[PDB]
This record gives sequence, structure tokens and C-alpha cells, in this order.
Amino acid sequence: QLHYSVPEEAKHGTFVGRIAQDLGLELTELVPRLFRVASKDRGDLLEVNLQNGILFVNSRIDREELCGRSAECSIHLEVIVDRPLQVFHVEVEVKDINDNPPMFPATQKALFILESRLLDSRFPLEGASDADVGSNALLTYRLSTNEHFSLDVPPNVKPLGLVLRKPLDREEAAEIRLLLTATDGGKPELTGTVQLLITVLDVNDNAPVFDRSLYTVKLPENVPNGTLVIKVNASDLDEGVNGDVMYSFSSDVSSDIKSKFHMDTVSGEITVIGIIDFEESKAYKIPLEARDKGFPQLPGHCTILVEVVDANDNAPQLTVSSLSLPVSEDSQPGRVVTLISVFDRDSGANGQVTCSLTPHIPFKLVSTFKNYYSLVLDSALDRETIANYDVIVTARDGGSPSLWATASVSVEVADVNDNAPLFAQPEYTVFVKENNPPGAHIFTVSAMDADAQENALVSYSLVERRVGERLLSSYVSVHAESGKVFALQPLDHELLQFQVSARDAGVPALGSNVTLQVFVLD
Amino acid sequence: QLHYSVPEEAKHGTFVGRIAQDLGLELTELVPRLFRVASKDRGDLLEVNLQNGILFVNSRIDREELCGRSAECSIHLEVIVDRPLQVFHVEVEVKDINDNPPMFPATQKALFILESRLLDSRFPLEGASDADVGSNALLTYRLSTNEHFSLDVPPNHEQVKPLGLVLRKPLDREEAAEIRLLLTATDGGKPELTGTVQLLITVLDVNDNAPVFDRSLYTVKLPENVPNGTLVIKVNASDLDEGVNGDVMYSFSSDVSSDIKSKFHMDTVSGEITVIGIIDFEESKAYKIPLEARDKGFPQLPGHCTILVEVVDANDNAPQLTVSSLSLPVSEDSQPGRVVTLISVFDRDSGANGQVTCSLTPHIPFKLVSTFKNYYSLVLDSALDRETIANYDVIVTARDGGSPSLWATASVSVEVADVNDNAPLFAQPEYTVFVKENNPPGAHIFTVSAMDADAQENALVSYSLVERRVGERLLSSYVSVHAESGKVFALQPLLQFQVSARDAGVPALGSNVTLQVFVLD
Ligand SMILES: *[C@@H]1O[C@H](CO[C@@H]2O[C@@H](C)[C@@H](O)[C@@H](O)[C@@H]2O)[C@@H](O[C@@H]2O[C@H](CO)[C@@H](O[C@@H]3O[C@H](CO[C@H]4O[C@H](CO)[C@@H](O)[C@H](O)[C@@H]4O)[C@@H](O)[C@H](O[C@H]4O[C@H](CO)[C@@H](O)[C@H](O)[C@@H]4O)[C@@H]3O)[C@H](O)[C@H]2NC(C)=O)[C@H](O)[C@H]1NC(C)=O
Ligand SMILES: *[C@@H]1O[C@H](CO)[C@@H](O[C@@H]2O[C@H](CO)[C@@H](O[C@@H]3O[C@H](CO)[C@@H](O)[C@H](O)[C@@H]3O)[C@H](O)[C@H]2NC(C)=O)[C@H](O)[C@H]1NC(C)=O
Ligand SMILES: *[C@@H]1O[C@H](CO[C@@H]2O[C@@H](C)[C@@H](O)[C@@H](O)[C@@H]2O)[C@@H](O)[C@H](O)[C@H]1NC(C)=O
Ligand SMILES: *[C@@H]1O[C@H](CO[C@@H]2O[C@@H](C)[C@@H](O)[C@@H](O)[C@@H]2O)[C@@H](O)[C@H](O)[C@H]1NC(C)=O
Ligand SMILES: *[C@@H]1O[C@H](CO)[C@@H](O)[C@H](O)[C@H]1NC(C)=O
Ligand SMILES: *[C@H]1O[C@H](CO)[C@@H](O)[C@H](O)[C@@H]1O
Ligand SMILES: *[C@H]1O[C@H](CO)[C@@H](O)[C@H](O)[C@@H]1O
Ligand SMILES: *[C@H]1O[C@H](CO)[C@@H](O)[C@H](O)[C@@H]1O
Ligand SMILES: *[C@H]1O[C@H](CO)[C@@H](O)[C@H](O)[C@@H]1O
Ligand SMILES: *[C@H]1O[C@H](CO)[C@@H](O)[C@H](O)[C@@H]1O
Ligand SMILES: *[C@H]1O[C@H](CO)[C@@H](O)[C@H](O)[C@@H]1O
Ligand SMILES: [Ca+2]
Ligand SMILES: [Ca+2]
Ligand SMILES: [Ca+2]
Ligand SMILES: [Ca+2]
Ligand SMILES: [Ca+2]
Ligand SMILES: [Ca+2]
Ligand SMILES: [Ca+2]
Ligand SMILES: [Ca+2]
Ligand SMILES: [Ca+2]
Ligand SMILES: [Ca+2]
Ligand SMILES: [Ca+2]
Ligand SMILES: [Ca+2]
Ligand SMILES: [Ca+2]
Ligand SMILES: [Ca+2]
Ligand SMILES: [Ca+2]
Ligand SMILES: [Ca+2]
Ligand SMILES: [Ca+2]
Ligand SMILES: [Ca+2]
Ligand SMILES: [Ca+2]
Ligand SMILES: [Ca+2]
Ligand SMILES: [Ca+2]
Ligand SMILES: [Ca+2]
Ligand SMILES: [Ca+2]
Ligand SMILES: [Ca+2]
Repeated sequence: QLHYSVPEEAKHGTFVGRIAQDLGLELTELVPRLFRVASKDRGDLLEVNLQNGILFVNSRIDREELCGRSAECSIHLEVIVDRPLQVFHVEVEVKDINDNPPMFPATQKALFILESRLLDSRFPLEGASDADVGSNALLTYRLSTNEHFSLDVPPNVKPLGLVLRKPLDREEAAEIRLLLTATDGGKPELTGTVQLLITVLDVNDNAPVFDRSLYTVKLPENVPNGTLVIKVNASDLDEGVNGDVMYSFSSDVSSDIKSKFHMDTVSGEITVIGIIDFEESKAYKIPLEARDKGFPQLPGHCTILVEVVDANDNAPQLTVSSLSLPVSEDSQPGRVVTLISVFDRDSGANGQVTCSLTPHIPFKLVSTFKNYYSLVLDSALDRETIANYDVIVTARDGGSPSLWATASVSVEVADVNDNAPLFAQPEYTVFVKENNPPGAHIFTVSAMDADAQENALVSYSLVERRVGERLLSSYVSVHAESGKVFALQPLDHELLQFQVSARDAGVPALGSNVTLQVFVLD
Repeated sequence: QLHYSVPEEAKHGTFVGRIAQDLGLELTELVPRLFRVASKDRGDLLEVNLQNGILFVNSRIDREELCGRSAECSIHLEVIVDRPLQVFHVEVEVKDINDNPPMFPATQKALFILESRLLDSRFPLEGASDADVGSNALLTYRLSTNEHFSLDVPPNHEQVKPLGLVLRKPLDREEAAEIRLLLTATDGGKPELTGTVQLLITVLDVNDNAPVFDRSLYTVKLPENVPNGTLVIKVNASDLDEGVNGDVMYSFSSDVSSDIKSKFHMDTVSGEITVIGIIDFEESKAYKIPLEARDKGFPQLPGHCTILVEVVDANDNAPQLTVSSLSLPVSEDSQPGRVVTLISVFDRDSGANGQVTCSLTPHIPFKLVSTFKNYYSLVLDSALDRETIANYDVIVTARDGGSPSLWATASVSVEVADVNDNAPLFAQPEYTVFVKENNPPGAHIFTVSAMDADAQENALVSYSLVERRVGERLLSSYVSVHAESGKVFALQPLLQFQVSARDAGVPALGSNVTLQVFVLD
């Protein structure tokens, strides 16, 4: 019937069309007959002036306000004239102009993506809104050139996705900034921009690592209660709770190790809580584990080997063996007497021992094997001059400070018959009473020795002599046990000299005789 | 010194050496003189028989009991003889035989390793212990042939640091839940003894699998007038993890509109979408809803899926119509084909129930016709008459199609205006009267009557007189009449005249009736 095309948002009084002459009616007819024009929507967008008989724009025309995002827009206007009654229906189609730019819901939007997020994972992103319809509507999206991310759009309606091309890391890149540009295909060309500032969330993917797998620490033997050994330090590359670690022992530690050593969980300092002995254990090997606070927590392992240094804290324990009581006087030099065994609990320089004895002593000490010493006899010996020795043996434990261990040994010398029984002085003379009764003691001879026991035993005897052959009698009788001389005859008148022999009882028996004389002629 | 070599743990009374003749001593001296042999440690390991003067093993010799894990083992025996006193020291070195196998601290050891463990990561393992000393001590480790793991041992020395298991290829819980391996430690001695430890390592589930739907987008159709709490669709998320990491919670995305949240709600556990508000097609044609689902794991991964729901236009609105251009007068002379009033029909609904069908009374000369779109004009056809038909009340019925169909009726009152097209008619022509003989002046004689079919001024009867030949003769104008009433007055003691009845309308129409009076007295 009739179609008019009018551009959106036109100048006031914009020429639409000569509707008057188009319907075969003159202005002259238009003036008297009642001219009515009615339309839907606003109905005041267009109006006709009768003076020149034309149709024109009165107010601003917003197509998107009336028809929204619909493909076709047309305004139905009816024209009524009276006397006579006549009605004509005319439709005016509104043309869309690119006056509406691509508008994003927000200029700035921040997204949060985990670090451990794998590739091919897409993230939903809201598109820009546009009230325009057709070619002058947004169709082209352009993402900033980035290494990690790429853009993806469904060909149809559906939120566009952001795909992770390269893996992300918090430590390398804490924050990532991108810009998304949406451009519509219209004249003039309009701009849409949204800047995305995405922050990388820390994921516990860094295990705690020590400086080296093994550490070596020297430790004294007699360290007091609560002595520091070493503090271990672990490095972690995460943030906050994932970045700090607690130190602890491994579950495979020995009971003794746990008994002697302890570690503070927070500090990671190793302190001694038990008496450690070098003789008990020379060194300790301790496995250590450190764990962070993150839920997927990773452990860090390192083993400390501590060595205990031997301090001279034990005196050289020695034992006297093979106790030999007798030592003969005639013993030639080079004869062993007793045995000595010296041992030391300590080890090393303060483990070796040097033994010695009294210098003012004929005996000398010499060792044959290891720390076993044998007491050998040197120089000559005499029982009578010196009876017994009480030798004190000193054992020196080297190192600083040096220790001492002494032993008292009692050794006695055995008597050997090498002396002879000697009377006081030769010779002896006595004078007996004239009328001498029988069985009367006249004199008691005496002898003394230097030896002991049977070697010092004096046995008195008499000699026979020629005068005995002269036949007076068996004369005097002597007592071997006492040395008393007994007479059994009255003296008569008609020089007596006889030898009294005192002897020993030892196996090499030795004796001497003294001359005793009696003179009687009364 | 003097050296004799004896293997550890020998048979009872094993020949060691002829110590008697070796020390320059005859049997003759050996028998009576006390011949003593004494040693530290046990001191009962060796003893000499005097009958033949020889040295032999008396008790079991355990080298590991005496020297432990030391390189060199030697027994110091001292020989004491009396009369005269003489002492001879002899050392007997014990040779080690491989009688102690490589022993691990435990036959079975279980390790717990995370799935997310990166490559080149090593795990500490304790080595095997051995009481043997020398060549017959363990130095060689052999790990079971495994794809994922490889063995690592420090070369400087053994028992300096625990040997490690290094991850060559990454492991996964879903593919391999458990891994069993065997570690064999072999010492270099003859014969060779082996020590073994069986490792049962378990793979720990790590939340590294994101929840995934069947497809990114789903399409569901939904009616318009759905009641409060109507189910739309149930969504399904698939997860490949274990336990708390394997089950997911359903929720809306944070980017949803407030209206969307107002019209739709979702159960977190089930993942079912239900409507809790009245949705209207005129309000919104379709809804696009983003959905997010998150698992219970500490490193929780999200899953996104968008539901597109379409609203169907249901006939719940009657076609709103308005009567326009109200025209009260309608002339009788109006030619057929001529429009009367205007009707404007609009419908809120769209589609099959958007189209409207109008109609009018079938028993009526009027017809309804549309020229453009859904704009209708009521046009008059055929002739009409005021007197025959006084007024019309046109009822327009509008039917809204679809199931069920809607109805909208309209009553329009139109009246036709009277037009003078009829003529005043007397009862019957003609009329004749006889006047009194002795007639007085100014006397009423008769009252004429006339009637019309029209209305108002057109039905107004006005009585008048004609001149006539008798009147022209100038005798008189005869009777004088009142136009309003039609009364005839006589003023005098064969008369034929015409009484003309006329209208009062602008197009005046009239008719004449013959009136006669007879008086000759
Ligand atoms: C060698 O030193 C050992 C500790 O080292 C010292 O102490 C620390 C604190 C530092 O100052 C350091 O520099 C020192 O050198 C020492 O071990 C100690 O032994 C005593 C008893 O023998 C313990 O006393 C008990 O303590 C517990 C507390 O337990 C703690 O254990 C660990 C420590 O890290 C952690 O889990 C906590 O921090 C705990 O605090 C008490 O609970 C307990 O009392 C209970 O029993 C009594 C009696 O029934 C009740 O009345 C109470 O209510 C309690 O129920 C004891 O008092 C002492 O804790 C322990 N020290 C450490 C650090 O564990 C060792 O004895 C020293 N060697 C020798 C030979 O003495
Ligand atoms: C283990 O040793 C390290 C270093 O000796 C200790 O690290 C301490 O804290 C920070 C850790 O990052 C060290 O570096 C610092 O980093 C900040 C970051 O901004 C920087 O501003 C500093 O200038 C410094 O470079 C820092 O050197 C060190 N500080 C102290 C007082 O120790 C760590 O504490 C040790 N482990 C334990 C358990 O103490
Ligand atoms: C989801 O649907 C299940 C049935 O199909 C299953 O899920 C899909 C994704 C595939 O993994 C297929 O192999 C499965 O058999 C139901 O068993 C399950 O109950 C549904 N989910 C819920 C929460 O009910
Ligand atoms: C619809 O009902 C709403 C209340 O819903 C409540 O929660 C849902 C999940 C159902 O279980 C229901 O039984 C509960 O009472 C009202 O808040 C809302 O106003 C209602 N809308 C209407 C009546 O248009
Ligand atoms: C008595 O002693 C002297 C002293 O030399 C000795 O000559 C003499 O032989 C001894 N007498 C006897 C009987 O041996
Ligand atoms: C919007 O589009 C224009 C060109 O159409 C650019 O100049 C602008 O920077 C943005 O990309
Ligand atoms: C879109 O993006 C550009 C680049 O960031 C801005 O300059 C503009 O103002 C809008 O935010
Ligand atoms: C060293 O000290 C000890 C202490 O008993 C003595 O017995 C020994 O004789 C030496 O004087
Ligand atoms: C001579 O001397 C001895 C002592 O040596 C006395 O015992 C003896 O009786 C006599 O007088
Ligand atoms: C270890 O290997 C040795 C041979 O080298 C076997 O004899 C032993 O039984 C174990 O399998
Ligand atoms: C040590 O390893 C062997 C295989 O060499 C097993 O048979 C034994 O049970 C132990 O686990
Ligand atoms: Ca616009
Ligand atoms: Ca526009
Ligand atoms: Ca646009
Ligand atoms: Ca990292
Ligand atoms: Ca960490
Ligand atoms: Ca990290
Ligand atoms: Ca000590
Ligand atoms: Ca010591
Ligand atoms: Ca010492
Ligand atoms: Ca002497
Ligand atoms: Ca003597
Ligand atoms: Ca002597
Ligand atoms: Ca053995
Ligand atoms: Ca052995
Ligand atoms: Ca071995
Ligand atoms: Ca996995
Ligand atoms: Ca997993
Ligand atoms: Ca999961
Ligand atoms: Ca509705
Ligand atoms: Ca509807
Ligand atoms: Ca409808
Ligand atoms: Ca008529
Ligand atoms: Ca009429
Ligand atoms: Ca009339």
C-alpha cells in the first residue's frame, strides 16, 4: 500500500515523504476536511504541517526503545479524513543506525585461577551487550597476545571460553593482565574494551629442600643436659601456610637415638637429653623429615651423622695376675716373678698406657705383648740384707689430662742356706769344780745364724779325739737342742781340749766347730 | 708372638696348632709343670690337651660376638708354666666366613605417596644390615623391574645415608591404586646370601580431576503458567576422584541476574532446577543460566554448564480491543459501501493465540472488512431506512484462536438520523361539511387532522389554504385556518377549497386534501 523508510535519530523536521500528493489529494482538500493521524507506541514521533503539506520528525526516534533487539521495525499509522469519511493505512519502517557501541557488563573484571590447573581447561566469560541488530552488531572478539592463554568462541547463545595454552605458576608470574576488545562491523566503527586482571593462586607444589642430604657435626662425650648440636634449615618456595615448614624426626629412628637426642618442632634445633658415651656408641645417624602446612603437604628429608669424640674420662684398669709368693735368694737375673694385665676403656691417644715402677728397686719391668707386662728380676739379691719388697706399680694414662692407676704388690724372698752357724768367739775355756757330781751342767755353748728356719737350725755335736781312745770315759754329753754340756765324772789328778761342732739343717748343710778347753788336776 | 688362623664357628676339637713344639717345649716338661692357657673375652674358646701337647677349639667361636663389625679379629691367649715361671703369648686370628645374610630392618615396609608428586623426587629407604666383615658384606642393591620407579644408592660407602627411590614416570591413583615391588640386597661372598624387603606402596588420591558435565550446554522447554515449585531439569556432573574429592556441590554462577535468581532455584545436593516464581512470556522470552559446581577437596576445581530455557506463549490474555471514531449520526441517504466506525484490536499474546478473528451479527446488513494487517473497519452495505429501522446496536465478537480459545465482545450503539423523505397524509380525501343556516361570526366549524411517518420538524403538520377560483373571484378567502391545529372558522351566516398540509423541515414536502362546505341559507 505505502512504505516510507526513515533513519533512526534524525534532525528535527526531517523530510519523510509527500504523503499528501501521493494519496491523490491536494492541500486545498486537506485544509477543510478533518485530518486525523493516529499511531501506536508513542504516536507523537512524527507530525504533518499543513501550510506546505509535509510530514516531519518532531521528537527523537530511538528504534531500540520501541522494537528492542528485533529484526524488523515498523510503525503503523492510520489516517482518517471526514466529509466524506475516508481511511488510509500507512506503515513507516525505521532504519537502524550504529549508534550503540559494544558494552561490556563491567570495564574491569578480576578472575582467580589455581596454579595447578591443567591445560585445555576453559573459563566462562560474559560477552558484551549490544542493542543494535544486523551487521552493525558485535561479532568480532580480539584477545591480547598472551603466551599462557588463548580465546575460544562457539559458532552460533553460549558464553565464550578462555583456554589455558601454557601452564601457570605463582612464583614465576604472580599476576597476569590482559585486555579483551570487542569490535562491531558498523559505520562508524565502535569500541568495546574489558581489561582482565587475573591473580595466580599459590598451590603447594614446592617441596621443602635442605642445603645437602647429609651434614656432619662433631660432639664431645660428656655434654651436659640440653646441649645444642646443630640447627637445620629448610627452604620452601611457596607462600604463607604452604611456605613455612615444621621439623621432625623420621618414624624409622631407633629408640636409643630418640632417647639421647631431641628436636624442637618449630625451631628445628637438636639438643641432647640423654647421657651419651663414646664407649657406648661412637656415632649416631639420624634421619630428619620436614613438612609444610599445606593440605597436599610434601616432605623434605636429610640425614645428620654426628660423631662423638673420645675424652679421657676413664682410668686405666689393671689387674695383677699369677701371684708368686716365693723368690729364691740365688735367683739369677732374667727370671720373671708375676704377671700384669693393663686395660683402658678409652680409645686412641688416651687409650695407650705406659707402666713403670719404683726406680730404687733391683727389679725391672718389661712387656712382651700388647698391654701385658711381665715383672723380670734384675741385679743380685740377698735375703738377710733385705727380706721382702712391697713394689708399687704406677700406670700412666696419656692425654690431657693424664690419669694414674697404682697397684701394691707384696713379694717376699725365700731363704737359701748360704750362711754357716757361728759361735760368738773362739776359743772357749772353762774350769770345773774338783768334786764334780754326775749329770751336772758345766757350760752352755752358743751359736747363731743369719738364715731362717732349718737353715738357721743349730745342731751341736762332739768330736771323738785320741783322748777318747785313752779310755777314761765317753766323757761329757751335749744336748743338740740347747747346747748344754753335761759332766758325769768327779775330777781326778793324774789339759782337755775338744771341738764342739754346730751344723745347719739345710740341704747344702754347713757347719763350724769351736774349741772348748777345760783344765783340772785337783 | 705366634700366629694361628682359625675359621669362625669350627667343629669341636678342631686342630689349631702344635703349640708345644712350636714354643720349644718338650712333652716331658709339659706334663708335670702346670701348663695354663688363659684369654680375655670368654677365655674358654681354646684349650690344650696335654697327652699329646696340642691346641684345639673347646667352645663355639662366634666372631661377631667378639669383634662385632670390626675389620680385624684376633684372640690373645697367654701361656703360663711353673717351675721355673715362664710366660708365652700367642695370638690367634679369626677368619670371617659368610654365615650372616644381608638383613633388612623389616621384611615388609609400606610407603604412602601422593599422586601429585613431581618427577625427580626421591624417597628415603633404610639399607640392609650385615654382621659379616670384609668382601662378604653387602654392597650391591637390585630393585624390582618397575616402570615408574628407579633405585638410587650413594657410592662412597654403605650406611652413610639411606638409599632413595626416584620417580622416573609420574603416577596416578585412578590408573594404578597400589604398587608392589621387591628390593634385593646381595653381598659379595661365597656362597652368596640375599636379603629382601617387600615394598607395598599406595597411591594417595589428589584432587586433580575437575568436575565435568555431559555437555557444555543443555536445552529445556518450559510452560508459562507452571505452579510454585515446578521441576525444570536435573543436571549431572562427572568426577573421577575419590571420596570427598569425588562428590560435587551444585550452585548458580556469581554472574547470574537477580531476576534469574528470583525465578529459578537449585538444590545443592540434587542439582535440580525448580521455578519458585511466576514466569511470563511477555516479561521475558527466554532465560540463559550459568551454573557452577565445586567439589569438597581443598584444592577444589569448578565445573561450568549453561542451561537455556525457552518460555512458551500460553493463551492467558484476552485480545484487548478499543472502539474508535464514535459516529452518532448516520444519514438515511448514505450509499452502500460506506464505513461507519473504527475498531482497533490488539493482543498481548503471540503466535497461534496472537492472531485474532473478528465477526459481527449474521442477521445484519452491515459487513466487516479489513484493509491492512489486524486493523478492521466496519463498512455499511445495502440500503437502510429510518422509519423501517430506528437504531442499530452492532455487537462485534472477537475470537482468539488456539487451545483453549479466548473471547472478547464489544457493544456499539449507532443511531440513524431522520431525513425528510415522506409526505403528510390525511385520513382520507375528500372531506365535506354542512354549516349551520344561521351561522354566527367567528364560529368553530371543524378540526382537520394530518399525520406523517417522519420525526421532529419533518413530522410537523402545518395547515394552509389555496387561492382557488372562488377565492380569486374575491367573494372571500372562505374559512380561515390555524396552521398549528387545522381548525376552520366561519364568519358569515357551494364552496370547494383545497387544504394544504405541509412540513416544517428545510426540505419541506406537502400534500393537499379537498374540503367542501355547503350553505345556501
Ligand atoms: C635432660 O633434659 C631433658 C629436657 O631438656 C631440658 O628441658 C627443656 C625444657 C629445656 O629447658 C632444656 O634446655 C633442658 O636441658 C629432660 O627431659 C625432661 O624430663 C622431665 C621428667 O623427667 C619432663 O617433665 C615432664 O614434662 C611434661 C611435659 O611434657 C612436654 O614434652 C614435650 C617437650 O617438648 C612436649 O610434648 C611439650 O612441650 C610438653 O610440655 C609434664 O607434663 C610432666 O608433668 C606431668 O606429670 C606430673 C606428675 O604426675 C603432673 O603433676 C603434671 O600435671 C603432668 O601431668 C613432667 O613435668 C620434661 O618435660 C622433660 N623435658 C622435655 C623437654 O620434654 C631430661 O630429664 C634431662 N635428663 C636428666 C637425666 O634429667
Ligand atoms: C633459613 O635461612 C634463611 C636465610 O638465612 C632465613 O630466611 C629469612 O627470611 C627471609 C625469607 O624469605 C630471608 O630472605 C628475605 O626475604 C625478604 C622478602 O622480601 C627480603 O625482603 C629480605 O631482605 C630477605 O632477603 C631472610 O634473609 C632471612 N631473615 C632472617 C632474619 O633469618 C630463614 O629464617 C631460615 N630458617 C629459619 C627456620 O629460620
Ligand atoms: C548421573 O547419571 C548417572 C548415569 O550415567 C552415569 O553418568 C555419566 C556422566 C557417565 O559417567 C555414565 O558412564 C554413568 O553411568 C546416574 O547413575 C547418576 O545417579 C547421575 N547423577 C546423580 C547425581 O544422580
Ligand atoms: C512460592 O513459594 C515460596 C516459598 O517456597 C519455599 O521454598 C520452596 C523451595 C518450597 O519448598 C515451598 O514449599 C516453600 O514454602 C514463596 O516465598 C513465594 O512467595 C511463592 N511465590 C508465589 C506464591 O508466587
Ligand atoms: C773346725 O773349724 C776349722 C776352721 O777352719 C776347720 O779347719 C776344721 O776342719 C773344723 N773341724 C772339722 C772337724 O771339720
Ligand atoms: C575499538 O575499536 C577501534 C577501531 O574500531 C579501536 O581504535 C579501539 O582501540 C578499540 O579496539
Ligand atoms: C576499555 O579498555 C581500555 C584499555 O584498558 C581502556 O582504556 C578503556 O577506558 C576501557 O576501560
Ligand atoms: C696407688 O694408690 C692405690 C690406692 O688404693 C694404692 O693401693 C697403691 O699402692 C698406690 O699407692
Ligand atoms: C748362748 O747364747 C744363746 C743365744 O744366742 C743362748 O740362748 C744360750 O743359752 C747361750 O747363753
Ligand atoms: C639372592 O641371590 C642368591 C644368588 O645370588 C640366591 O642364592 C639367594 O637365594 C637370593 O635369591
Ligand atoms: C624378600 O624377597 C623375596 C623375593 O626375592 C620374597 O620371596 C620374600 O618373601 C621377601 O619379601
Ligand atoms: Ca539508538
Ligand atoms: Ca541503533
Ligand atoms: Ca553495535
Ligand atoms: Ca609452583
Ligand atoms: Ca610448599
Ligand atoms: Ca607455589
Ligand atoms: Ca665415658
Ligand atoms: Ca671416653
Ligand atoms: Ca683413659
Ligand atoms: Ca744370704
Ligand atoms: Ca745356715
Ligand atoms: Ca740366706
Ligand atoms: Ca658367626
Ligand atoms: Ca661371619
Ligand atoms: Ca654378609
Ligand atoms: Ca589424576
Ligand atoms: Ca586423583
Ligand atoms: Ca574432584
Ligand atoms: Ca501471560
Ligand atoms: Ca503468554
Ligand atoms: Ca491472546
Ligand atoms: Ca425515510
Ligand atoms: Ca427519514
Ligand atoms: Ca416528514
